[PDB]
Amino acid sequence: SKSLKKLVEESREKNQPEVDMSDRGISNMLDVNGLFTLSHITQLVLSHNKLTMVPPNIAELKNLEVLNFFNNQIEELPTQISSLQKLKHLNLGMNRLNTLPRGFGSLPALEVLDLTYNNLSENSLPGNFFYLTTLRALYLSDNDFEILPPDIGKLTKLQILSLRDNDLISLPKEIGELTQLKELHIQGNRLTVLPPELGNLDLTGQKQVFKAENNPWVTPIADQFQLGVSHVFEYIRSETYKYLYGRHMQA
Amino acid sequence: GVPICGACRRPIEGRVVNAMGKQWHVEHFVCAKCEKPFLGHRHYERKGLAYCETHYNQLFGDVCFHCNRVIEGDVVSALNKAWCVNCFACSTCNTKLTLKNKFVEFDMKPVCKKCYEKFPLELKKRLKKLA
Ligand SMILES: [Zn+2]
Ligand SMILES: [Zn+2]
Ligand SMILES: [Zn+2]
Ligand SMILES: [Zn+2]
Repeated sequence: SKSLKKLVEESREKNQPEVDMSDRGISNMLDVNGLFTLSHITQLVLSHNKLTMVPPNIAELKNLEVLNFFNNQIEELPTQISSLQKLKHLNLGMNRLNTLPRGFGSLPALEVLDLTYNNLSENSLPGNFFYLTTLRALYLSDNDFEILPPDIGKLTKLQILSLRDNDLISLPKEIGELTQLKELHIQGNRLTVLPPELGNLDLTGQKQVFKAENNPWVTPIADQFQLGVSHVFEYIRSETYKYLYGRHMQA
Repeated sequence: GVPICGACRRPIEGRVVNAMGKQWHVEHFVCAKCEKPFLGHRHYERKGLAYCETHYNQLFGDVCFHCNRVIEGDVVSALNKAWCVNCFACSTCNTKLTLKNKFVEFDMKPVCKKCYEKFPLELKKRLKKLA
């Protein structure tokens, strides 16, 4: 119930690390009064507002480890967003991002990035995006990705990768290189063929996940899906399969 | 007097291996999954029990999906992932949750019921035919 002045001023004297301003109809963070003096907060929630942009002032909030802009209307981020040296959790889902800013992968600490439900594609990603090697959870579901960059293989600490409901015509073979991968959601795309190198992953355990429904798979994979998870990885490690892949890529 | 072992519940006549308030026999101060004892090796307590090194991890070694340090104390298990009781929360408004709250699996993240209500109808319609 408190107004935007009491939540700014009480988090400075009572010394609260965690500000919540979720669902407060803010259109603009410079209107939140003295918000950017709060240079010792570690968590800033602004989901469910009406933000159209994040201002360069985000950079003074030096010690943010959690920054949640979920379900706003942001068309653009400031390059300063990558200077948050303590930042680990960044949530940008349900926004209107079709681009990311210069040097976004410069985040030295980031561990969970969530870009779900935007207008992102491969061209939206800046060049240094995969210097984000601290990342272990990357959610890109509901976007317009037609190809995933080969450099996905450099996110070696990745345990979770969601590409649900994108436009992917193919998986990059480098996904085999993500040893620590636990969850892989690729439901909803235009995949017809898994890359054989993906068999290097064992996602058949119970604390692991591999969803892939609603994809125009080729009939021999479709039928290993009916049989269960492990029967697809077996069949893609297959050598009968390998002769399929190469004669498919050229067809 | 003579102290009384904590396992066989007989009194001890030889070496009295004091540990965890109770007194023990040399061969009965053991690990709680594999049977064998320590014999002077070091113990790892947990709520009255004790384990060796290479088993103490396999149980009490779940790691908090939020803060990534290994969970000491109560272990919230949900959605094929694990949380510290104070780390578990809504993934979209970061207010704290318990397994007794109503929440929704969204790409295996927890979403509080109030937050799910604000999702685009396009999206909610499609997720009810997924998993
Ligand atoms: Zn005994
Ligand atoms: Zn043991
Ligand atoms: Zn934790
Ligand atoms: Zn919520």
